[PDB]
Amino acid sequence: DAQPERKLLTPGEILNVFKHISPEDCFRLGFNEDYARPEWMIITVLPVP
Amino acid sequence: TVALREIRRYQKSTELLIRKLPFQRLVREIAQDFKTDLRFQSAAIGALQEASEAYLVGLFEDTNLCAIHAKRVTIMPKDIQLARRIRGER
Amino acid sequence: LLIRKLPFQRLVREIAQDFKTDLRFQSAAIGALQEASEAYLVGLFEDTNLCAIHAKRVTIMPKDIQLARRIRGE
Amino acid sequence: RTVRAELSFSVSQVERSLREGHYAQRLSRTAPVYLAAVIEYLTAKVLELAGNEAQNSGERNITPLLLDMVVHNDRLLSTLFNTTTISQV
Amino acid sequence: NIQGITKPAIRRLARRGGVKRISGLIYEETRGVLKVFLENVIRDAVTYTEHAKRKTVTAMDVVYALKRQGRTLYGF
Amino acid sequence: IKQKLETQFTCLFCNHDNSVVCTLDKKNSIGLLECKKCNLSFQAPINSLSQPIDIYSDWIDACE
Amino acid sequence: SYSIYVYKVLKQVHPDTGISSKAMGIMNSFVNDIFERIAGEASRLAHYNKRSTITSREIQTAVRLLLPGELAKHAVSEGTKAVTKYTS
DNA sequence: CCTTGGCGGTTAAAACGCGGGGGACAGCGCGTACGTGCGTTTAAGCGGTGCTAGAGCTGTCTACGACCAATTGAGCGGCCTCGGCA
DNA sequence: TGCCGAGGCCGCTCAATTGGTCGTAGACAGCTCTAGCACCGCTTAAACGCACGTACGCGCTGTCCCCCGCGTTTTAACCGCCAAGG
Ligand SMILES: [Zn+2]
Repeated sequence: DAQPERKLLTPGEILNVFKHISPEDCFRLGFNEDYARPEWMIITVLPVP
Repeated sequence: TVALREIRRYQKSTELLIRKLPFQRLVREIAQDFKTDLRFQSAAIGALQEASEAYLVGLFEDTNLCAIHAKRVTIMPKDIQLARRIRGER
Repeated sequence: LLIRKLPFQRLVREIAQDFKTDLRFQSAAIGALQEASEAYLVGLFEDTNLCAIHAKRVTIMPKDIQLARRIRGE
Repeated sequence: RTVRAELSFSVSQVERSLREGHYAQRLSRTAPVYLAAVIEYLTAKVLELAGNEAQNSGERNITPLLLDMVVHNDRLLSTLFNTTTISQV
Repeated sequence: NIQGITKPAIRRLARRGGVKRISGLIYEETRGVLKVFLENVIRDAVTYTEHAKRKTVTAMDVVYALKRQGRTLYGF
Repeated sequence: IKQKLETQFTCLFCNHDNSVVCTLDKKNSIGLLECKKCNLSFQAPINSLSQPIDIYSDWIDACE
Repeated sequence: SYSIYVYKVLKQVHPDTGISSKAMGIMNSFVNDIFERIAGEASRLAHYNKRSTITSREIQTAVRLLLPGELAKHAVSEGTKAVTKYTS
């Protein structure tokens, strides 16, 4: 047994990790390179209706 | 004969002869008796096991020589009680 | 000291000549060598004795000395 | 100075280690060249035998089993490794 | 416990050492020699860890503890 | 089976909060408080009804 | 640290034979050990004579002290025939 | 409909009793070469001046290499171009 | 036929060079210490033979505890099931 250090996984931290996912692994995860790219689930600019 | 066979084999190889898990438990137990919940790098325990097995093997060489000196083929307590004394361990 | 000191000095100067030439020795240097040598030999004889007794031999033999020296890593 | 002395170890990096080890207050002009030359000799004597034993046995690379078999054999340098233990892990 | 150093692991080690036939009163002795060796090396490894203000005994603390017994260990 | 639980209690010595771990061994009726920081350890008896607040209460009275 | 030069000497002594990745760490711990032993011993030498500069002479003596016999002879001949080739 | 509290099911091997069968521990017999206390005589060992000087101890003097401070050149990693094997 | 493997160019970070202090390292002198090497008188310590004894070693015996194989079986350690809650 060892002392674990759980730190918060901020959106910005996760955002950079997602852009480095390869196209071949993007497909295998059921996402889609043209229409549903996985880093687009994080919001950086909000559309104003 | 099978004894000789094993000696030809083990002396040929270099894998650790004590089970990993058990050794990890012994080390952590003993260490726990000096300082509570001490965390260990895996390499630390590995270092301890390499050192311990090299030590025991050498000890068994000397022990063997002590047994053979007394015209015996079987290692006993009087062998180690002698090897370790001459080593300055006791 | 149990060895004639002078003999330890002779032997010493002889051995030393084989390493470096025209050497001189302080008397205390030779004395140091003799204390060390005799202490070493005495301890060795203790261990040898233990080997002999181990082999139903309380009386040291060359075999005993050789075992002792092998286990010492000498 | 390493190619100029026709050596293979850097007199520089080792000298930097000496500065960082703080083994003295001031080094000499030619002390690290001697220490790198001497060290270089020990590496080119151990690896010369590891490369002799890899081709004597028939091995291609050099494994730690080759180092453990050589340095405890070869009474030339087995005295340097009386009290060493190659981990093999 | 020390009982994890089993009978056939001490026998295997003896086989590596060159022992032919081994008497029964040697495993306990080995268990008692191995425990002394670990109590001498782990004390120094824990001393280097408490000196380094750590809580994890790394492998270089074990290499330093074996170096303080004339048992230098290469590969860590 | 033992229960290893983290708590939101403050260690009475090092004062780090949310760093006290409680190990309750009901098979032998022995509860164990541990810090994760200074790692001070405290043992106390537990029943079958006890919870991390029961031994942490016994630790407050064992100091005072 | 010293692993980049072990392979560079190995290319001279055996340009055909390669080396593993654990054996490089073993040769690197061997080099950092015989370095911190020769420099340590040399440091002891510079203190016993109350000097302040480690010259090549304290390295030649620490090589004579540490290495036994023919390894010290060869060790002192390679350092001497490297310092002389250096000064020229 | 989904994920933890404690519980069977999941292996490499040893917890080896215990059936078999023999290497070899310690006491006992004989049995021989070597082996030290005491004995002789000795050649070196312990303690004293006499003589003679090498270099350590301690003092102040003169001195050359490192510390930390501004310059600035080569090795290495990230772009970026060139090129023959598939 | 053409793009990823390798060498070249542009930045990064640490190494190399130069100039002023600066106390410590090297020189050097005065001078007393214990090591210098040569001879006496006496003595504790050493070279060589003895011999009946205790220890050192070889051979045969008992019975006896580790020797080798098999089988599940159990801790320790990796993979799936009971039926309560939110
Ligand atoms: Zn605390």
